[PDB]
Amino acid sequence: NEQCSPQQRTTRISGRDGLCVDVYGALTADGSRVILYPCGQQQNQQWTFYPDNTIRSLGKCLATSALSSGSNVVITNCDYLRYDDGWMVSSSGTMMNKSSHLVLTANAATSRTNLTGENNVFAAKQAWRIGNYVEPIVTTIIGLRHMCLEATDNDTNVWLESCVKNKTKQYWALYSDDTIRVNNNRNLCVSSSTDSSSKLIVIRRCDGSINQRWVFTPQGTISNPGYEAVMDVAQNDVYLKKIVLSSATDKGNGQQWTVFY
Amino acid sequence: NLSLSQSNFSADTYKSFIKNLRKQLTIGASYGSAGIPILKHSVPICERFLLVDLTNGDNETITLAINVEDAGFAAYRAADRSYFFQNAPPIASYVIFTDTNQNIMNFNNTFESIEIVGGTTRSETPLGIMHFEASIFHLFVHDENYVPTSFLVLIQMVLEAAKFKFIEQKVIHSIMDMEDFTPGLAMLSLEENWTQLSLQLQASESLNGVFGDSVSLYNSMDEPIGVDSMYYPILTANMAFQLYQCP
Ligand SMILES: *[C@@H]1O[C@H](CO)[C@@H](O[C@@H]2O[C@H](CO)[C@@H](O)[C@H](O)[C@H]2NC(C)=O)[C@H](O)[C@H]1NC(C)=O
Ligand SMILES: OC[C@H]1O[C@@H](O[C@H]2[C@H](O)[C@@H](O)[C@H](O)O[C@@H]2CO)[C@H](O)[C@@H](O)[C@H]1O
Ligand SMILES: *[C@@H]1O[C@H](CO)[C@@H](O)[C@H](O)[C@H]1NC(C)=O
Repeated sequence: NEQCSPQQRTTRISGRDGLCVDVYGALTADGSRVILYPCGQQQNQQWTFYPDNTIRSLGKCLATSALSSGSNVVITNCDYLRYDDGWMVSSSGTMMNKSSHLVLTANAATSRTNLTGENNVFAAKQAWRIGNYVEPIVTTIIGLRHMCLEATDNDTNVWLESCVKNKTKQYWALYSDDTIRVNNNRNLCVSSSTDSSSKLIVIRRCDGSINQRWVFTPQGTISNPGYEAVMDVAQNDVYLKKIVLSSATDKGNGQQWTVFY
Repeated sequence: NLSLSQSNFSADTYKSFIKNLRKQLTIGASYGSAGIPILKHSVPICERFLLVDLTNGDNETITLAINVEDAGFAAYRAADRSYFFQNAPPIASYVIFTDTNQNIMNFNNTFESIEIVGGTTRSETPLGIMHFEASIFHLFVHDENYVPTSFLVLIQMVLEAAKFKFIEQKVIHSIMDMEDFTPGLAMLSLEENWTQLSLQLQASESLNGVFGDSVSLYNSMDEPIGVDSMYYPILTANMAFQLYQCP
């Protein structure tokens, strides 16, 4: 069978604020930088993946421009990577240079923002959705006692309420930067505590930070890889109206969650 | 055997049944980069079936034989009569429900063979506790008018729910709302593509989590969503286990 070993595939890459990985003005030359840009069908946002561990747009390979942090990510000649191990992509969508360990990062959220190789801190700005469907997935998030998450107190807080179908604030838009956003107001994000004294999960303006990166794991948890912890219901009691970040434990079902779209 | 009586059929109980069903199917499962279990393969016929008991409003039970390799029904027992599909493994006859009066149904366990013979699609077959119970009865007496429709219902509510958390959650909503539903495009597209998604997701190892070909999974608004990689929450936090495909 030669369908188990597919030789290539062309697709887009989306990330911070749902903007796409884009080589600036379709420039051919080696070292031509790569940026955030609003998503479209143009040839310079098409990324073709290969068993070579390469990611190609305009017949040229995506690559970091320095061993140090802070330098641009570029496109260049694929002949120059002749004995290079290339890119590796984690389950959570962290695109990493295998040699330097630098990770694709968008240090701002606006159009024409230079993309750089930086050190991985598991931020939202370092999370990426490889795939043609770049849109936010509008969904409900069901948890303990079959209840839906709901944005509350003027989109500042979040806890469990009983699932009402029409209800606006129970719907969440899942972005390509691993962020869980309010569907009615997509400037706002689900965020872990900024205060050290609290472990309470709250809603804040999106800022590309570690606190707002969320992975929906196959084992049914909602993981924040930076803080090595998962969303949990407080004291496994939904009526306490508090969702908290906790170390992963099979004691209880407060750390089990479903996506329903 | 793992059981689900309609006399004790809550959201909590249903979920516990489905959770345990997954666990038992994923014993000895292999694991890829996605972290979603892959079912066993080349399983000797003697160990290839998992028995599950479903009881109706009369305290009368059917025992279904689930092929552990693909999570489909090979046969079922009722009192001292057993009934096999044609496409069920040829040696299954000699291994399960051995001390019964065995029959071979005149069709295959696929939805296409069932819909052809039954004369009705999944789209026009309501689902729910009321229908779950009715299907167990009709399979127990084996009224052939209803046998095909009864498999549409039970395959979807047991096996396709085990496969997909979305489908599991469709049934949970129905339990708590006390209201029937006919499967939408979202549900049917997951049933359609379970086989294909298993292939692409295992081939994806080759291309850093990227598919060989896209798979259209519809949402509840009937908008298709292309899934051409492992980086979609609607695949990753939905598909519970997958069919073996690639070494
Ligand atoms: C990953 O980064 C490593 C180091 O940052 C790159 O390997 C170097 O490439 C330069 C060109 O910029 C060569 O002249 C050096 O000899 C290489 N040095 C090392 C440390 O091997 C590699 O190009 C990058 N790969 C990708 C695909 O990004
Ligand atoms: O500005 C980024 C944007 O460039 C577009 O390409 C432009 C380019 O900006 C301009 O300098 C050149 O003269 O014309 C090009 C074609 O309109 C790309 O279409 C887009 O993908 C971004 O890269
Ligand atoms: C049943 O499956 C077999 C292969 O196992 C196939 O040849 C046949 O066409 C299928 N359908 C029917 C109605 O027999």
